[PDB]
Amino acid sequence: SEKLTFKTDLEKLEREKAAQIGVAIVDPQGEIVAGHRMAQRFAMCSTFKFPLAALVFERIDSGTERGDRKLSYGPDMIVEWSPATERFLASGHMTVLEAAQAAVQLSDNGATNLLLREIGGPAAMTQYFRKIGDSVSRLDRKEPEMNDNTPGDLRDTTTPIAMARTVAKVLYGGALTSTSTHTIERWLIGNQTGDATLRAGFPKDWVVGEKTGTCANGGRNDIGFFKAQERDYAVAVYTTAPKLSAVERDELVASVGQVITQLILST
Ligand SMILES: *C(=O)/C=C/N[C@@H](C(=O)O)[C@](C)(Cn1ccnn1)[SH](=O)=O
Ligand SMILES: C[C@](Cn1ccnn1)([C@@H](N)C(=O)O)[SH](O)O
Repeated sequence: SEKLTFKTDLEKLEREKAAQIGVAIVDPQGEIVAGHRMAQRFAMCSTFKFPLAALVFERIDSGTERGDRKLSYGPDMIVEWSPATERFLASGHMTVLEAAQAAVQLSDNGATNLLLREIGGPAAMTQYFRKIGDSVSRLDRKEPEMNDNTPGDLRDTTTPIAMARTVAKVLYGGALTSTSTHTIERWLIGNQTGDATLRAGFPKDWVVGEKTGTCANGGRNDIGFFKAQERDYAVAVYTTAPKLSAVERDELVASVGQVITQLILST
C-alpha cells in the first residue's frame, strides 16, 4: 500500500539519520490523511509564530487590536536573530503588522517577543490554542528559552496531529476572516526561511506555504499547507536529529517532503 511505503521510507530516514520524525497530514476538516509519531510531543520552537500571527489577526478581526498600532521598544527587545527588529530599532517601533510579518517571514525573534508582550504573553498564546479546539499545544516561555528542547520537558510543545489540525482550523476552518486568512496564507507562501526545508521536497507546481522552526538538541520543524491536484491539505512536520549538521537537518526535512509527495500523488 501507499501507506506502507510512506511508513517504511520515513523509518528509513529515521534509521539512517538517527532521527525522530513526526508527521501529520490532515484535510481541510481536520480528518487524518497520514501520520507518523503523530501524538508524540515535540518542541514547537518557531513554528508557533504562525499560530501567534493567527491570534493577532483574530484580535484585529474582533476590533481589539489594530494592525497600525506602533509597538515601541529599545535595545532590551533585541535577541538572537532579530533582523527586522534591529533595522527598525532606531525608529523606535514596529507596527503590529510589521512585527507579525517579520515574525512569520523572517522568524524574527525580537518581533515575536514584541508581539507576545502586546497580546498578553505565553498565557494568551495558550488560551488561543484552547479557544480554537487545540488542547495539546502550549506556550510557556518566550524567545529564546522556548527553544531549549530539553528531553521530556512538556513546556512549549505540541504534537504533529494537534498542530496540523490547528493549521487546518486557522486556514480552512473559519477561525479568521477571509481577508486575514488570505494575508497569513500569502505571508506563508512568501516566507524567506523555508527554501531548503519542506517545500524543497514538494513538486514545483504545488502551492505551498509554511513556517519553519529550529530547536536546540537538533530540532528542525516545518508546518503549513499545500494544494496538490486541486485538493487542500494542512501539514505539520517535527524532527529531532542531534547528530546531523544544520544543513543535513534541512535536507532531512526536505526528504520528508519527498516522502509526503509520493504518498499524496499515489492517491
Ligand atoms: C525559532 O525556531 C527560533 C529559533 N531560534 C534559535 C535558532 O534559530 O536556532 C536561536 C536563534 C538559537 N541560537 C542561540 C544563539 N544563537 N542562535 S535561539 O532563539 O534559540
Ligand atoms: C532558522 C531561523 C532563525 N535563524 C536563521 C539564521 N539563524 N537563525 C528559525 N527561527 C527558523 O525559522 O527555523 S529562521 O531564519 O528559518
